[PDB]
Amino acid sequence: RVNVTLACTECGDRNYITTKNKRNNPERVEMKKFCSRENKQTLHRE
Amino acid sequence: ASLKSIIRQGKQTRSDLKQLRKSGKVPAVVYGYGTKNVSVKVDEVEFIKVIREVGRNGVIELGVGSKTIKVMVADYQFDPLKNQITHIDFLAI
Amino acid sequence: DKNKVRLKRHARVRTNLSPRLNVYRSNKHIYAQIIDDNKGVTLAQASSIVFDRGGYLYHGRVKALAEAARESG
Amino acid sequence: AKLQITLTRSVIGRPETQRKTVEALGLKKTNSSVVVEDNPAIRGQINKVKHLVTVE
Amino acid sequence: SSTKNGRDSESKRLGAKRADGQFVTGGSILYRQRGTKIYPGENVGRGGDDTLFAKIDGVVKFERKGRDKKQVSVYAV
Amino acid sequence: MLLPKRVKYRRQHRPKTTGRSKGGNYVTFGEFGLQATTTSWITSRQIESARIAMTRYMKRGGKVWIKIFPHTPYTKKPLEVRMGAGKGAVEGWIAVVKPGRILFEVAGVSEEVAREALRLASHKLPVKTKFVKREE
RNA sequence: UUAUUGGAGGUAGAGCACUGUUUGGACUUCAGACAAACUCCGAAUGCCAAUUAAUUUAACUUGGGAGUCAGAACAUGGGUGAUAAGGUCCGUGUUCGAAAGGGAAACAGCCCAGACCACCAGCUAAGGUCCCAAAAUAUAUGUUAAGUGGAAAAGGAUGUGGCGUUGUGACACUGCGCCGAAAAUGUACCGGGGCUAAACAUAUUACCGAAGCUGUGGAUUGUCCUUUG
RNA sequence: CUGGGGCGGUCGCCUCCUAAAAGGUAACGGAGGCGCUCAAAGGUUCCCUCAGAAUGGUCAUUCAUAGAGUGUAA
RNA sequence: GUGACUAUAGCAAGGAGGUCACACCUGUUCCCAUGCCGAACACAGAAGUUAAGCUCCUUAGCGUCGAUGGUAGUCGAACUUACGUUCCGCUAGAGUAGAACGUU
Repeated sequence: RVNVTLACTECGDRNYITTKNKRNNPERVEMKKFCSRENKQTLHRE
Repeated sequence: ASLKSIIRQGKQTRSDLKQLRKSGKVPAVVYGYGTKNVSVKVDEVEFIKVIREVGRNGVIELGVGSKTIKVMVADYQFDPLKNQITHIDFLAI
Repeated sequence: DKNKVRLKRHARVRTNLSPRLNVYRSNKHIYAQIIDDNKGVTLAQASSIVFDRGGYLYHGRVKALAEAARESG
Repeated sequence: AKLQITLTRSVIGRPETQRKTVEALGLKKTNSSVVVEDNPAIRGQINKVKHLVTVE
Repeated sequence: SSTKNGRDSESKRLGAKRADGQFVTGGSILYRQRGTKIYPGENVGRGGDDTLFAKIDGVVKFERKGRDKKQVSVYAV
Repeated sequence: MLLPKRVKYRRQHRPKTTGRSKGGNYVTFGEFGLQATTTSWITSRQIESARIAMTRYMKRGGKVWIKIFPHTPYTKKPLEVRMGAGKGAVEGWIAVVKPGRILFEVAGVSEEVAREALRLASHKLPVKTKFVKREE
């Protein structure tokens, strides 16, 4: 299991860490997580 | 049948019963189709010879304060070690 | 045995629930009543506030009932 | 002022809860006595120690 | 001749933490446990690990839930 | 000899031998029997001596019942060892016997034959017993 | 510490309803058994409380100062060992450690009991009263003949007493005895003499007996003021 | 560490029993596991009820607190 | 109808109750639905029927509650290697309750 950071797509922050897999989900993810610096729900990648 | 169930009354102790059974006496209770639910004594030599002769599952009259009550013999406790009875239940009909 | 089954679902909705606007459907009649939850006491009664859906599906008949009491105040 | 109590046996070699009880009756030395009133609770402290005291 | 035993866990202090009839403050823990040996009553709540805590500062009283189960309720003082 | 087919645990604490019996005190399969009066461990390897003796003295004209059964194993260490470093390996199967427990029973036999037979059994058993008959 | 009430919890015990183990039949089922890692059940105690009552007088906090981190035996619940060890490891208690005095002959830990000091005073404690050696050759009733008392089993056996059941014979339980019972310097398993009562079982008294308690005098710490005594 | 030391084993976390019904509790005492895995095996909202037998030829029915399942030990 | 209640409520057996309430019952026209099935879910409804459900009354076959007395087990104490006193007091088992109490 590989350990990934979630940089956001409007706010450039890198403000979440999660655990993906490298075979079951072997593709760069998206999320709707709370960007704090923007005070919003926003799309996170990486 | 021929039993004089001398009422034990008050409340027993460890030594009261250890001394009863040490002598020729045996504890028993009376209940059944009677409102009494008494706690009485027996002489073992008298119960042994009464239920050796009145059969195995017959009837018995018990003189709890002279009132013979037509008791059965429902239960009892026993020592096969000491060859001797420890307690008797007297149903009454 | 539908009224035996409806009760079971009902029990699984009234653990986190409670005044109740309890309901009870039938082949043709609706029975609703607002009952309280600390004395064992009922307040109102009309035949044919947290909403107890009785164990039925919230849909149609019970839907049409509960959505008219919203404009009842 | 009934029940003149006297500690007739020592509290050496006795367990410590017993040591506690006998000095909660207020007994200091051996043969040291007291006269307490019969509570229902004071009566239960001289069941805990029946052996080391002599009530009367 | 060596063996392949000799290892245990660490005992986790696990049991009743307040007594029936005691005054509790509104966040105290009332019972720790693996799975519900006792249920949350009134004014009481269970968290992850199922530990029972009192929401409001009242009296704690252990009660019966049917024939078998049990429960921890917190009346108001 | 006689022993459990499986056991969930091959090494066990040893059983209490203080107390009186909690069963087997009444002759129920047979007509007679042998009632212990001393506490001990009775082992499979000597139940298979007592049974042999009783079976043959009755000339194969009767019926024997063995009430007790060896459930528990006991473990012993090898020959010359120090203390510690594990628990020894299994050595045999025992059964704890307390005062009152009927050990054997017999039927299809006369009183004198059964008396002499159960006499000749208890000389191979580490407990003092007494001949007991079926009760009232 | 106690009384009372409330509570949580699964031990001893017991039981087979679960999991295993198991006997005998019947043909799943009757009857009977085993369990630290089984539970339909379930004590005694101990534990937590009330803001409850009663006796007592400790408790906590914040500071300065330490020592300890080799524990031992005894009773008891267990593991291990071999139901070995004055063994080893843990729960609970006591004593020694750090504790003198009396008894256990002698003997840290066993039973009694906690020494401020003096006394040629009295009362008791464990334990004892024939002599060594302080005080009963006390008292009432029985048992034992082995010097049992005053080291030990399986098993044997017209020892002997009690009590009950039995057809002068036979039996279950029992009290006390016999055999089984062989080691090295010297009797040598009562401390010794000695004992047939100076041994046992049950009950009455008397007394001896400690540095315990009391009496008297004294010395230092305290707290209450009867009357600073 | 060590029933002298060497050799053998172990060394950290989790679950049982030992553990003496609160909690804690030792030994080179008795059994095992861990050094992860899930983007749905999370949240929520709705619905649903098992295992095995007897019956017949995965399917249907009666019986079936409860013996299944719960990722993974207990 | 809907709460409380430790099956003394249950499992069971019989027997009796019709649309005024409770169903079964009639069909998909839509609301909505079946990893297929208006079976269920839900929508429109009166017929035909208590047969079944349900409820009301009777039975102690199983289920459950269960005394008393004694026994085991111990707290404590005192002789000592397991008996003796005092208190607390089980399991199992026989006597029994029992075919439900009860609000709004």
